[PDB]
Amino acid sequence: MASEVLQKTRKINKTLQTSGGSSVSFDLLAGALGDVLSSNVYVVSAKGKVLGLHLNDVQDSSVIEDEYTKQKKFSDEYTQNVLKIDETLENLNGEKILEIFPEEHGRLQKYTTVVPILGSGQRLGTLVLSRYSNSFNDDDLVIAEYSATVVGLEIL
Amino acid sequence: MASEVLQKTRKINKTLQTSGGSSVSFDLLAGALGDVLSSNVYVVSAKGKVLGLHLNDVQDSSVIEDEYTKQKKFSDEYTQNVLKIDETLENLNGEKILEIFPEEHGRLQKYTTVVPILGSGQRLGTLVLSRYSNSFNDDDLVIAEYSATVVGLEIL
Amino acid sequence: MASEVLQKTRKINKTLQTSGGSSVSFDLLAGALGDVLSSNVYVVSAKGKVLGLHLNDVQDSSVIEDEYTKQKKFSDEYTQNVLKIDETLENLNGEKILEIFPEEHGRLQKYTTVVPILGSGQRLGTLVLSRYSNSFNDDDLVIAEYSATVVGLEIL
Amino acid sequence: MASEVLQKTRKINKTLQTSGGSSVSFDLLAGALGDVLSSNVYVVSAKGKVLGLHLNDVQDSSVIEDEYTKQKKFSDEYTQNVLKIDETLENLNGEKILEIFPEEHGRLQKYTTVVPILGSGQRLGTLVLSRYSNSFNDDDLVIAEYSATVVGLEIL
Amino acid sequence: MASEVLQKTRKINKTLQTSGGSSVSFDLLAGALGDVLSSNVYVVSAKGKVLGLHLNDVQDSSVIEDEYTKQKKFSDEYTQNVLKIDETLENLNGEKILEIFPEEHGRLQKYTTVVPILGSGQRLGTLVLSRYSNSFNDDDLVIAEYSATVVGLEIL
Amino acid sequence: MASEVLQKTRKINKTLQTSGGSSVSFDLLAGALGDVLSSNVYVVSAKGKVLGLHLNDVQDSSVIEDEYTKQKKFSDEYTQNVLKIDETLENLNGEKILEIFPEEHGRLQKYTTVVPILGSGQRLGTLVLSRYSNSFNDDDLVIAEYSATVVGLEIL
Ligand SMILES: CC[C@H](C)[C@H](N)C(=O)O
Ligand SMILES: CC[C@H](C)[C@H](N)C(=O)O
Ligand SMILES: CC[C@H](C)[C@H](N)C(=O)O
Ligand SMILES: CC[C@H](C)[C@H](N)C(=O)O
Ligand SMILES: CC[C@H](C)[C@H](N)C(=O)O
Ligand SMILES: CC[C@H](C)[C@H](N)C(=O)O
Repeated sequence: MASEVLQKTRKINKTLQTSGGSSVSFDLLAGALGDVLSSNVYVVSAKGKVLGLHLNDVQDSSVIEDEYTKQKKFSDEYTQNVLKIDETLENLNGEKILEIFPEEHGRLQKYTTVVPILGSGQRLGTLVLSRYSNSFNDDDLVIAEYSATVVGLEIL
Repeated sequence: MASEVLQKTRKINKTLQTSGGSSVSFDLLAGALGDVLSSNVYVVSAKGKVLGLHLNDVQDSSVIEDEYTKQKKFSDEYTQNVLKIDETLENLNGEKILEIFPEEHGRLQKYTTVVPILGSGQRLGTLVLSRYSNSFNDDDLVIAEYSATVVGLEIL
Repeated sequence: MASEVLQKTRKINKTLQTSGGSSVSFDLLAGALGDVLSSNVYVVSAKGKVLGLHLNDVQDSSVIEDEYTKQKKFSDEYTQNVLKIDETLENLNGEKILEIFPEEHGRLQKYTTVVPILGSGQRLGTLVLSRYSNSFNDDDLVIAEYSATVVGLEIL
Repeated sequence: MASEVLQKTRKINKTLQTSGGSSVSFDLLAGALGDVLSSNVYVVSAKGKVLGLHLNDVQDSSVIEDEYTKQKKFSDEYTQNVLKIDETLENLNGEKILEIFPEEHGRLQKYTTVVPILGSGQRLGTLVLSRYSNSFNDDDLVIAEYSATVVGLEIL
Repeated sequence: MASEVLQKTRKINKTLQTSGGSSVSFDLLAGALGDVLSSNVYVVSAKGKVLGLHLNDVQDSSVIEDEYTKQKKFSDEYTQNVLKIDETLENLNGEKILEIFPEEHGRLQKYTTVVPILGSGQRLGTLVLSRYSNSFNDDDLVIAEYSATVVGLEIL
Repeated sequence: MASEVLQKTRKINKTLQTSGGSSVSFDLLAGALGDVLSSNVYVVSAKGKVLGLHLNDVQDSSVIEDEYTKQKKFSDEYTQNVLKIDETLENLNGEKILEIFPEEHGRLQKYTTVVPILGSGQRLGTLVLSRYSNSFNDDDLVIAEYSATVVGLEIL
């Protein structure tokens, strides 16, 4: 059996070899968006990694922690489904939400907008915004779309 | 009075011009370290921002949220105090803790280690580790000092 | 006296040793702004360098050529005056224009908006937009200010 | 219909999602070469975009502005034709020119040199030099080829 | 025939076009490792380039020079064989060395450790450590593995 | 006293915290230059470190290994003295060599050229080229100077 200090080194190095210990985080942008829009905000990489998060409604989170790697992500199905949206999809509600996010069966009154994140004309991730009561308008789409473009510039 | 959309744009742009809306996070590394050392782990930039966090003992957290900017940080006092430590300070306990972390009245019954984070021989931050019951030993310090070294490689 | 090839090599290398002989250009963004706002657009570094330019009204250009590099720039007075402006100045018209841009003598019926370009809370340049006939509104400011912010992210 | 502000935002974002709205200008280098060679100098990406320009003879420019982006470029013909040259071609004069540059109809007395720009063993671009009266010699080629090689270094 | 200056310019440029005339080196890390492990240390890219080297025992080096690129490297068979090793291989000694390194016939008394270098869960290279007399222990492995991991962070 | 594993980790980390363990080598450019010019070539940072080396005449190397690190450098006297040269110094020979390189007493028949390496208006290092029998001519200087400028661009 490897010595304890070598086993622990190996666990740290697996974490490193996977990620660089270091992740880019758009939590500050997601929070500002969340505040202005009173919304759950997810900044999701194309591979499904949650790079930024703000929860207005903590009970409604679709974030899952990878049991093995501890990395915050969307499910495999959620990850794939958002990539099928190639232009902004606004005000998804109520049963139509299940076409894209099948596990939303208590949350179908919500308005959800999905914004592709593109950098150098490539699909790099997705911005997901969702709230109760009030549909998003075009002013909200301005903010959402330029924020997504900014993420794209920072991940590119 | 500015239109609602211009007011919200200006909020987003304050977040962006400040941070971008981006940050480097060391939560995965802090989690692995916290796991293998059974410790509270804080990766704290030179200016006090908490870039990586793991809480083994959640009630003992010394993180505060900035009112105005929203960021996780140490207090000015804590921020300045950890910069006075220029080499690894291991197993700070019980009343000596108060020199560095004065708000520790109830937890002088812990072992706390402070490790400078250096990159290109410049002080970029500080790694703080704290736990109950067992003092840190030299194997623990190997893990902690190489981890701090890695953080410094990734901020630099 | 050095051979002609060596003299010419030396001149080229002076250019390379200074700059590379490379700069960053925002002409693509300045063109897109200029199109959507029907304006003359200048992206000006803090030191006075015109990094992006679009002319809707070619006759009204304030661009001058640096004697010793042919680099496009603002005059020293224009350069220093725009740095004194620390927030968006919208719809500068007609004679107040002269407080900032003193050589605007047959162009005072123009509307000019001046947007600081900030990155990481630092002043890195300025965006200047000018057009005839129609004042800028708050929607125009949204576009101007988020474009200025993007420049700040790309220079930073 | 999307609101005006949203449509303009979307135009700005297409520019950014594309290019960012940023380029890298070899105008400085082109100018230095243009000066020492008394030449029109074109630094042209593999895809035809004019990244640097100096005009000793302004009437003779082959630059066109893209109808949409307004980006300076060579025609599709000129762009594809320069990629047919895999080694330096010096002193193209006046009937061999029609094979590569067909719309040089009155400029057949000119001496034109085409130098591939190579970097990390890929063809990244082409440097085009042209002047009247004086053929280019091997000293000129030294200057031109190292300059092309440095562009190759700075795109790569 | 090209003038001599041109021909020599073209040789230099072929090196600059290829590599720049630059590599990333890990000699300083290899030297620190070789000192605290009294070992020959090889930092080897997956393609076989020797990026870092320290020789405690100069006569035993396996480094060869590529005739064309000039780069230090391992032989094709050494290169391919270390890539088959997917976990740390500790204390290769005796005849078994020959399964991995077939040219070690005068040197079978040595102990060799082979550590994969991984970066973002991809195989980027290999760390090779070798010495006489003393087997490597677990503390040696800690140092070797975290050093390998840091190479991976720096090549990634 | 700290455990052996901790003391060795601390040595490794001093190397890392310092440089990364990483550095940039100009060995490939130095080899290309020492081949075209049949010369010893040293690419030397402003602080004296040998970044690139080629030896046509191995016995005449002025490289020393740092007593502690073993890092390759010039002596402090050589390091100081090259920075007193602000323009190319060509064909330093025979007793004058000693004003700059005082330890050259068996090597006074050589021709040595010293080229400042400049990048973004700063003195970054020095290129030193040395050979028996033939003085350097202006063509040699072209190659040296442009190669120095390229090192400048790559360190900068
Ligand atoms: C990603 C699906 C939705 C938006 C999420 N469950 C929420 O309501 O926040
Ligand atoms: C930062 C001071 C100490 C470490 C902290 N309160 C803890 O026990 O986690
Ligand atoms: C810089 C001053 C103004 C904006 C400029 N002359 C123009 O009208 O385009
Ligand atoms: C690109 C073709 C030639 C070179 C160009 N029209 C010139 O004379 O400048
Ligand atoms: C790569 C094989 C071994 C390790 C090498 N010959 C040495 O003894 O250093
Ligand atoms: C740096 C001094 C001289 C150049 C060196 N000893 C050589 O002959 O290579």
